[PDB]
Amino acid sequence: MQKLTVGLIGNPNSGKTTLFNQLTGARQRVGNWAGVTVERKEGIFATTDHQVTLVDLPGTYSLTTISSQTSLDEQIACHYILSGDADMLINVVDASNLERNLYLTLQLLELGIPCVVALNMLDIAEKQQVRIDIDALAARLGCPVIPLVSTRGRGIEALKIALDRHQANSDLELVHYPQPLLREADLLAQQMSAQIPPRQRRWLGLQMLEGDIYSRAYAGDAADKLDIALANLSDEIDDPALHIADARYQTIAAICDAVSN
Ligand SMILES: Nc1nc2c(ncn2[C@@H]2O[C@H](COP(=O)(O)OP(=O)(O)O)[C@@H](O)[C@H]2O)c(=O)[nH]1
Repeated sequence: MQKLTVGLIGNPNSGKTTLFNQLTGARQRVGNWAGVTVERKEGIFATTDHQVTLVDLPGTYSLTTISSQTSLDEQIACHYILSGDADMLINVVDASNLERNLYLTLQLLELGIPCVVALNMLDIAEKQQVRIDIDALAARLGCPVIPLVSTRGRGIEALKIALDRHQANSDLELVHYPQPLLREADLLAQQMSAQIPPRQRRWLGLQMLEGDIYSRAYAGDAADKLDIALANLSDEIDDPALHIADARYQTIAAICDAVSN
């Protein structure tokens, strides 16, 4: 029995609290994110091989801020995910709004954090005549995808086995970004703290290029973005932030269509 730290993440209203309580029962403590007002719930449970600490993370639709005035809430889950204190994540997805929920899902697989998706609200999706091919969705995301109805407590056991068994998401060419954006995101990548693993480094350069406000603080060379963007003014010219998003959205668009009836 190894101790294992899992983060619980999701868009707001994906049924994350329900799930938190199904997993931890009465064994949960209420605290706050360090130096701040936002509440940090955390609790515990045991699968066949791990004694897990589950750390609830604030709802967010996206990790990336292109923006100024988002929130403190939405801005903290990035920070935690990137710190490494979590060994794997549970991604709570509202099956009834897949395409919209998968933006966040897809940023996490791009970060590379081991990840199991809790496809929650399978009953709401049926009531809307939405059928989803789970096996197919897992084959496209590269990570387990486990069916849930948190209200009833359906799937909690399979969600746990999944966590016992999953180690590493499948290594996938998920989003096709245009080459110049990549070339700069690696330029930006390769001049950053070596503790930060290579995928995450890359991901952050993409984020920097895209406009992310609070990403500049992990880089150690944002002294250096202004020139990345200029070297691009020729190439995938007008708008890096457009083509960056577009590529993720087409990815998620294609997935959703492969797999929803
Ligand atoms: N019908 C249905 N409702 C759910 C399911 N999961 C959570 N809910 C309900 O969805 C609403 C959102 O729940 P909550 O856990 O607070 O969402 P959170 O903000 O994302 O934590 C609540 O009324 C829950 O009772 C589910 O699988 N099916």
